Amino acid sequence: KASRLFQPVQYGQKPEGRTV
Amino acid sequence: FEEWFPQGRPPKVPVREVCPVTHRPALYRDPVTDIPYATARAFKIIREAYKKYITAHG
Amino acid sequence: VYGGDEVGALVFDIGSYTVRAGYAGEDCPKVDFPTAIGMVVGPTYYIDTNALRVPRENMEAISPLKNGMVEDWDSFQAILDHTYKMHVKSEASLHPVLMSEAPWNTRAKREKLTELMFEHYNIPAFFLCKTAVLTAFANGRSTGLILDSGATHTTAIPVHDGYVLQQGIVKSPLAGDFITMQCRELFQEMNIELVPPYMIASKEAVREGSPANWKRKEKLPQVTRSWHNYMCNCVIQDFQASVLQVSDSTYDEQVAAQMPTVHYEFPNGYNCDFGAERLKIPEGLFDPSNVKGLSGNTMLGVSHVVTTSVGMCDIDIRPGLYGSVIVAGGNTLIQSFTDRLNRELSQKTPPSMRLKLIANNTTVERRFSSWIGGSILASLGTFQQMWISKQEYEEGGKQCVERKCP
Amino acid sequence: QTGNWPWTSPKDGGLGDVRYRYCLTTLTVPQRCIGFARRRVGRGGRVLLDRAHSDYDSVFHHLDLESKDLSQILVNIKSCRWRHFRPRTP
Amino acid sequence: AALVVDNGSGMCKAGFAGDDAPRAVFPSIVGRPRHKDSYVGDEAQSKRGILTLKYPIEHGIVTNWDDMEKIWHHTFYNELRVAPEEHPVLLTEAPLNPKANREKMTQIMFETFNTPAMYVAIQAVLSLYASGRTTGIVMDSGDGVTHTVPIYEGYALPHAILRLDLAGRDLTDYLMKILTERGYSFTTTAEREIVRDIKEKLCYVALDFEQEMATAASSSSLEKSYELPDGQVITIGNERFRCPEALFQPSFLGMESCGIHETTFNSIMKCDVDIRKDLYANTVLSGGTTMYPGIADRMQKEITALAPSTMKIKIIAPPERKYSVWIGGSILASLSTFQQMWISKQEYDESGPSIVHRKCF
Amino acid sequence: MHREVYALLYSDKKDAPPLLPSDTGQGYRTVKAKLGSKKVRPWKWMPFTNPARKDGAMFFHWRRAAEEGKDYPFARFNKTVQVPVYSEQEYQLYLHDDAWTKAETDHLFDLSRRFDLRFVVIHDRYDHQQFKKRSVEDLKERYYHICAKLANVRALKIPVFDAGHERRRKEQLERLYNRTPEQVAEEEYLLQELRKIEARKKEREKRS
Amino acid sequence: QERRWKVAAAKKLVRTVVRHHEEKQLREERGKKEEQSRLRRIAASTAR
Amino acid sequence: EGEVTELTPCETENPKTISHVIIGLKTAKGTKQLKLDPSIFESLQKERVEAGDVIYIEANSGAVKRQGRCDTYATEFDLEAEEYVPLPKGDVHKKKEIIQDVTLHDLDVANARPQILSMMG
Ligand SMILES: Nc1ncnc2c1ncn2[C@@H]1O[C@H](COP(=O)(O)OP(=O)(O)OP(=O)(O)O)[C@@H](O)[C@H]1O
Ligand SMILES: Nc1ncnc2c1ncn2[C@@H]1O[C@H](COP(=O)(O)OP(=O)(O)O)[C@@H](O)[C@H]1O
Ligand SMILES: [Mg+2]
Ligand SMILES: [Mg+2]
Repeated sequence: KASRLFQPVQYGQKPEGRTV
Repeated sequence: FEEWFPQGRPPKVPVREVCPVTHRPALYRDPVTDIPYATARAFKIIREAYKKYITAHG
Repeated sequence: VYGGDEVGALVFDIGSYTVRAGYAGEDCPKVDFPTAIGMVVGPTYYIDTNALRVPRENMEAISPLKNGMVEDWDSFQAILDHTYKMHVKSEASLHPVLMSEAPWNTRAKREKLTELMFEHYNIPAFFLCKTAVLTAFANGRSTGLILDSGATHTTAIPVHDGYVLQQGIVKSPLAGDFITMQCRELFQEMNIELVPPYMIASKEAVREGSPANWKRKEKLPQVTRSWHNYMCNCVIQDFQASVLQVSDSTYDEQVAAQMPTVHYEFPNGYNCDFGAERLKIPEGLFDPSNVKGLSGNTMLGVSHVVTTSVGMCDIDIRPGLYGSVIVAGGNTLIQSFTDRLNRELSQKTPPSMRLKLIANNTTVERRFSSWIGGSILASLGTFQQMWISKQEYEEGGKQCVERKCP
Repeated sequence: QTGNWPWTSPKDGGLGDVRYRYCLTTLTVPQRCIGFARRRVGRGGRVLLDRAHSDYDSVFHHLDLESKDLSQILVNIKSCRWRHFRPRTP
Repeated sequence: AALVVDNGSGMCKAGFAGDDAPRAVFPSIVGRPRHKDSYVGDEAQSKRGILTLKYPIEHGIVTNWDDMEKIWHHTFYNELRVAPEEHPVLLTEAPLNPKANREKMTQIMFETFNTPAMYVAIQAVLSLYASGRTTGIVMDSGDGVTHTVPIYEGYALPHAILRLDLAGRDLTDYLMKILTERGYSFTTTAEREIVRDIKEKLCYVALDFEQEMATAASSSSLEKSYELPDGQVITIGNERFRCPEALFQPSFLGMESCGIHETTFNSIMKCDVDIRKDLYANTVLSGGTTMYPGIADRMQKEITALAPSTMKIKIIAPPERKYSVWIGGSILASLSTFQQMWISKQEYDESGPSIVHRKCF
Repeated sequence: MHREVYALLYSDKKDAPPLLPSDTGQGYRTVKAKLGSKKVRPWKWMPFTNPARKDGAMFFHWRRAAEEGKDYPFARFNKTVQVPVYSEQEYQLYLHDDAWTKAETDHLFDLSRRFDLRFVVIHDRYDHQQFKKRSVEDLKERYYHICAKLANVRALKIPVFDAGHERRRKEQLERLYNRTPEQVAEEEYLLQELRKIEARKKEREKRS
Repeated sequence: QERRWKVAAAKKLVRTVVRHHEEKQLREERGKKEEQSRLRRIAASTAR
Repeated sequence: EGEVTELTPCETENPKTISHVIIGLKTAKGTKQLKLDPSIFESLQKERVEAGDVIYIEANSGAVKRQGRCDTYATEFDLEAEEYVPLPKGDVHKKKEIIQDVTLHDLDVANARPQILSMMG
């Protein structure tokens, strides 16, 4: 699942792809 | 009767998947991680994250 | 800039009939308990419905408010403490408080209330607004004629730009208490024995007019005359709400007799049809000259009170007063009261000015209008400048309320 | 004509201030005209659509894409005598 | 599926939407060690000797938010074993709950558990949902508080709501006192749980208190025996209805208040005259403190005595009323029409915890 | 039928409820990915300084963490009606009037600053017990005269007040209001009779 | 407007719940009648 | 026309017997239930109509025609083209007027040679 590999991004912030 | 008149539950609306890398409407899913993505850079990032995860886990 | 800011303020509306309280931003008061409280000879106070309705020896029924103003500050402090501890369940020093006040509240009483709220309750902020202003604000009107018919007085209060025109206040003693007295007199004339529900152990169904077949509760303790009178007033108010109706036009014996009767069953099982007598009682609010009390008295009818109050204001503002008539108070919930008032006012209003009664004929919108307006006002972001801070009360002293709260 | 409050129609002597006006509105979901509506910002910034009752509400529900009452309503709308808003992307 | 979590002053009921009964029910209590780091539920009651037992929900109102957060965390992770960030959570609030408490619940759910969707419903309306009636009055009696909430067309009338502090915990303490008067030993803090069990098993509501008292004084046939956990057997009689009688006669506990029937009648009288007929015709009993046998008949006779003889009285007490609040919450969360009511994460991000007042009623 | 509807609170008791916006309306499942991809910003119960208040008291708000310490936006609304301020010397030199006491003028100006020149509210709040009775026209006349004099002394121009016209206007309005129902009925009957006479005259002119 | 919306939403939800329970009860009753008819059908087939 | 939401037969006692076939059709405007003749059950199974399928039914013949799965159920991950169609707009029941202009020579050519004989032609 996407949540297992990636941090969710805070609203109003540009996604960058930070992992767990 | 039940063959000719199956009481089919209405189909569930599909999950409108979103790319975890760019937060764009998902167009694809990677066969190996089953995670959706929307661009080639997203695919590269997902596969790098996956190899990181698989090295960390075992 | 944005929507109104909620600062967690409290809104208190302590009337003569019920004490309405709640948190700012809500569309309804979270509590409304009877203003009359039980007192045992500080003295032990029983304040809420759960405690008032149980008999107790040597317990008197008293009210902190007199003629719409607080007289006994000890009972007022008791009611405030009960409200906080039981219903608010929050520290008084943590929430700003916005309270309503009578349009005719004295300067000294306002100062004493401010002193009490700041010295005793240590509240962080305070504000005191008029009931008429809050009633107007609940309807989104910045100007208009408030018509309040509570338990103590029937008062018309002209409001302009959010300010009470004190010179235009006209008050009449005909209110819920007068209707209760009229119903008491009617029951006395009909030899109906008012048995409060607390005295009834059991009852059996009886035919109309048949003697009541009821069993009295045993081991009942002696009760003060005030508590018995309060219970009788409660049952009479229930009768008022359930039976009484205002005639759609000038009272006529024939027209009242033609209309169907309404059947009511008293707590002791006694039941009767009230015929046309149910219509005669509310007519006293409109035509007091026919009341058995004093035909030659000088009391003014509700429509006459309305027309008089507007007549005392600047004629430049009278179009706004007639163009926005706001009816409030529990006594206005009597059936067809709004329709009769509208008809009489349309007949008496000058044709050159538009008359419009706001359609608020519901129990919540009529009884709690002041609290609704208070919650609205306390929820406005622009209103956060109006709060009286504790530092302001410290520097400007007790007199600071005279200038901060218009 | 006798004057009236701003939040009242000019036909009733009012100023007819556009912030209080209710006009026919169509939504994207469902694609049906909801009738008379006015856009109002809520407390938390939530934009709300207030709705006003009208006796012809069923006709307004059937109304889209521009029998006697229906014919008169259609004639009035085709002549653009009624302001009927539709959403569009900016 | 949606998660329905009913936080009660004594017991928490949690489960998935659409289920007939809650998947997990455990005491709402948090244990901290005097000098994992915190044990919640039956795990805490098994370690009373080393843990500080504190109840965060008093009379249906949350007092310590850290303990409540720990209770919710334990529920989601251990009881239901589900991820809060994946499932919508439907919480319940007591009637007349402070506004700041509902705001805090919303904040905790969205910022600490990252729940996708949240809703807060008043427990009385959920009990009415389980009853399946449009207009009625709900008399919910739990562990720490008793409420009487009249509901017209599904909208609770906040002004007419009445709260009674008498509830199952006070009845447990009264049964303990009565048993001590009979000469049995139960004053110890652990024996309180045994009094609770004998209350749940043997207590019943008398239809006529004076007649039952006289009969039990004249004859022992109304007495029943109960076996203590250590093997000792005690016989209790006349007490079986003296304990439930405190619900109708709160003066037994020393609290000068009206009874549950009188409170219900007063709450009904606070409503409009027209809707009172529908309230009398639909009196719904919910909560654990109403599972005593014969309570429906006693309430019916008392309300009939108080109400007019021309009014039809009908007490609704389903056999599953102990979980009526959770059954109603599950029905509501399973409805398609309710799906538009969910507070979304974006609504909280754009409006803050006050969004609960804009959407929930 | 009506073309458009106007109302303040709501148009009628039969009004349909307002439509609130919300996600998940089409079901949670379809929006699962959208809601799960993000996380909410933290909200706080924080104290805020309101620069409109002169005391500096700190109230509390529900606001985002990033908004902490920002200036209160509603303080931009804080602006009073410009009313001149005069010293004892300036009053003695220019504003002296045998008809008005200085303390009375100061009271009038204090009320004007308190009620933002709402002269009807000033008249209602005017202390008729301590000072002499004043009509609203007297208050307006005094205020506008003092403002004009102070402007001319210091520095543009402002329109002059005409107390007599306002007095005549109010007197006429009161006379029109106090008239009996028969007198107003006679006025409307004369209006309709004149309109029918003019209509007949216009018809005769049209025929010619 | 919020008050009007909350009242209407409560009415909507409660009437939906009432219809849901009515439907469930009628479905149970219809199921019982269907089972009776099913047994009757099996008997009719054996008779044929 | 509309998206099918239910296909429940209406059982009855004959004076399992069905007396009607209720079809629920959904469009962007709303939803409508049709009390269709029971004989339509043959065409429903012939066309393989299922819940969530967009169909249209002509008033005269009463025969159903299926035009694909509603696009609200289409994912971006599955590959089909003809089997998906957008939800119909407008009311479920429609009255359409089609006007065609032809010449008598057009009819002559059409009736002279209609379009294995077709293969050879
Ligand atoms: N539905 C009703 N029908 C008739 N009378 C009613 C109704 N509801 C309330 N009343 C009466 O309204 C009266 C005034 O109640 P209300 O709540 O308006 O008073 P208040 O504003 O608290 O008091 P006051 O103005 O006297 O200080 C009470 O005497 C009550 O009996
Ligand atoms: N069979 C039963 N008979 C009587 N009381 C019961 C029974 N089962 C549980 N209870 C009581 O129910 C009470 C808890 O009720 P509940 O509604 O869960 O309160 P809350 O919701 O505040 O946790 C406990 O005091 C328990 O003793
Ligand atoms: Mg009042
Ligand atoms: Mg509980």
